[PDB]
Amino acid sequence: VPREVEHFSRYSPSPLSMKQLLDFGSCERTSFAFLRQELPVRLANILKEIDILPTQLVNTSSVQLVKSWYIQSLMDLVEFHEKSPDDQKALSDFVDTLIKVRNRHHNVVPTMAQGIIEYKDACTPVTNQNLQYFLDRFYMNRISTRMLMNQHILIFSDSQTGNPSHIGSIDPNCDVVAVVQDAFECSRMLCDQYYLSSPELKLTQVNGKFPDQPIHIVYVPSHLHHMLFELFKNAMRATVEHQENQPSLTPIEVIVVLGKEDLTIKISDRGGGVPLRIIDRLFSYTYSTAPTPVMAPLAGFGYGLPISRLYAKYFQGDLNLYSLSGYGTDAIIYLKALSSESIEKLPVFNKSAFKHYDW
Amino acid sequence: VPREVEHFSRYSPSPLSMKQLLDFGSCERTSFAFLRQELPVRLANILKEIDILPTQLVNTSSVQLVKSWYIQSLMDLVEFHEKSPDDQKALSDFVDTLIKVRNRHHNVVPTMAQGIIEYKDACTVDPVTNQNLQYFLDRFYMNRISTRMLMNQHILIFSSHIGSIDPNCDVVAVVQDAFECSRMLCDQYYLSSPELKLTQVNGKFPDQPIHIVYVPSHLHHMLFELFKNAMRATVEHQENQPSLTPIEVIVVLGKEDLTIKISDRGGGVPLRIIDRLFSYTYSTAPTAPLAGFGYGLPISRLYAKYFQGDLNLYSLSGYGTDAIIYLKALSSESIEKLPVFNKSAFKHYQDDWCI
Ligand SMILES: Nc1ncnc2c1ncn2[C@@H]1O[C@H](COP(=O)(O)OP(=O)(O)O)[C@@H](O)[C@H]1O
Ligand SMILES: Nc1ncnc2c1ncn2[C@@H]1O[C@H](COP(=O)(O)OP(=O)(O)O)[C@@H](O)[C@H]1O
Ligand SMILES: [Mg+2]
Ligand SMILES: [Mg+2]
Repeated sequence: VPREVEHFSRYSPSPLSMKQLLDFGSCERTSFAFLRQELPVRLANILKEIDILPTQLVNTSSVQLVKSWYIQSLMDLVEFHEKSPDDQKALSDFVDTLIKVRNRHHNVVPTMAQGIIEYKDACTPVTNQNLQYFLDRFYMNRISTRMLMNQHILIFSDSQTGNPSHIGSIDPNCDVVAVVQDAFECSRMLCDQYYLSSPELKLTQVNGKFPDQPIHIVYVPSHLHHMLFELFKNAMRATVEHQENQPSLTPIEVIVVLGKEDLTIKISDRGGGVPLRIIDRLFSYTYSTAPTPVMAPLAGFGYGLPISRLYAKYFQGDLNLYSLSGYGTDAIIYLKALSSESIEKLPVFNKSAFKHYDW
Repeated sequence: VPREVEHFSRYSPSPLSMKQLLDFGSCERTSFAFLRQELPVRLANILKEIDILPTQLVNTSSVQLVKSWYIQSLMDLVEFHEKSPDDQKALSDFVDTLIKVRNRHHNVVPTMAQGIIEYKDACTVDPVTNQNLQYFLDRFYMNRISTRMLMNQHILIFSSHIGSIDPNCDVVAVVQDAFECSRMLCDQYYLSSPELKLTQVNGKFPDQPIHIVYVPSHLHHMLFELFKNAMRATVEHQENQPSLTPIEVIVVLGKEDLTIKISDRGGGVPLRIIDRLFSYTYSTAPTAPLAGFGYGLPISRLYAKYFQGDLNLYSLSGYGTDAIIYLKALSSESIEKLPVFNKSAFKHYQDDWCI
């Protein structure tokens, strides 16, 4: 294990709020001084956990690649530790470095998943509670490093400027309903290619906080779109498959509610539901009632739920599923409505994480 | 720490399924032999647990009462260990003893709740002690639910339904009844109440009435409490309105589960606060009103969990709330969920993500 990994893994990650991230964008030098230290810390924390995995998983070519990428990215970043933030060439080189790290890490999620599959096909995955624990942490860690680097790149690079209306990747006036409708349409296009029919959307909105106004919050619309798209793929598959005997499809019903503290989105289907017994299983990485695909897939890799939940929890939200077996399912996303309360939820490698590994 | 309590606490509770209770309910000697052993075991297990509680709690006159009642009952029941199952008189006497016990235990829940209120009002309670008090009270009340269930069944059978078990519990009729009980209370107190909009779906046997094996009084309790809650939230959030949004309920029978969802538009609850709702004591009402005691949610969820179902609440803050009960549909899977005083419970009485 390189000395740099051992060192930087001694620190805890420092979580930021969305409010603070929205302020990257209101000093380059301060964001450089922070990130040059924080990205190594977060890479080093997760690399210590990678080292603890089962030998037969850690030795897959896929995990060895992710480890080699993470270690290179840490080194790339530690090379900036001697530079002055007043050094304008250093700042420029730093943006180019984050662009290289971002491009290098582009296929981390699939690569890790692939390794997880080889392991499964050769040894164990859904009944291994340490692997479930690891993957929530690893993938949350990836969400958080990609969020921080992208914020710096999209505000400070010459060439990658993101949506002119966003601050980095954050929309300070995120049109929640419009994101719902867009993710619904994305899901619908895929569902049509699998079934030649898809349910319609019936949507209702309640602005409890500012009555009769458009619902907006400060949010990262790519993360919100991901959660909704995944829950809609699941609702559409459930609905079509359960109603294949019927002349028409029940709509998917969505309600979006803005209250004082929370933004809540409930997605209700008449897709026949799930036994309460298996609800927890559903949020297990790789768990799916569909065959694992080889390769435009609607279902079967078993990532939609646990990953969508990570996105909701990342800024102190949550995602829950309540089902009525024999009828249908309610999926519910909760997001904090205040940017000052939307604080990164980060894994830390410490005694208590290590130990993790009457009625 | 009497001897008999230490002795019987060494056994672990023997959980029964609802099917067992039907099958042994449709031989009095067998029930007698079973219960004169099993009741002392359950009483001794919870007694040993009472002893682990904080001193200022255990020494309230309330907890001292409960402890003397439970000890006295264990002793009354241990006295039948010297009698014969084939003995018709001992059989009669045992039923009478179970009636005494039931009478003696009649005020256990308010006496325990009184003990807790006193302690929390009087004493500083650190986070960990509070957590332990929740864990203890869930276990203590579950243990009472279970002993009352066993003793009632022997009393009703030996002194259509099999004791307190209905083998064709008309789920919807219990819903309607629990709704009307709540409604009467609501009308009397707020002068108005929401209507019920009820839907049912038999996924297991389409278009047939929904019946499972259940204990209707337990189902009634859970529904009555959840409806009180939904009615108060509706009326209070809609206090400036010409009329009230109904409370909508759907009853669904699937293969493994019976599910009942109760939906209100009484304004919801922030996610922050949802877990706190289930704390014994916790109420947004001041100290007849529908609310105040802060027992509806935790106690309903014990009834639900007792035979391996569950009770969950999810809310859209600013809009309204859904409460959901899940019951097992198969009587063989409806098995008592019982606390046991073992080294793992003991450890439970005794950070990897950043804050
Ligand atoms: N709305 C729903 N209705 C019924 N079953 C669902 C629903 N959402 C998810 N599921 C079940 O949970 C499983 C896992 O979902 P997910 O993690 O999205 O993986 P995948 O879609 O690849 O199966 C699904 O395969 C399905 O069995
Ligand atoms: N349907 C609901 N809508 C809004 N708040 C609710 C609802 N159900 C319960 N609550 C909150 O949970 C609290 C506790 O409920 P409970 O444990 O039933 O005690 P109590 O009814 O005596 O307050 C209530 O005081 C209320 O604040
Ligand atoms: Mg999916
Ligand atoms: Mg109540």
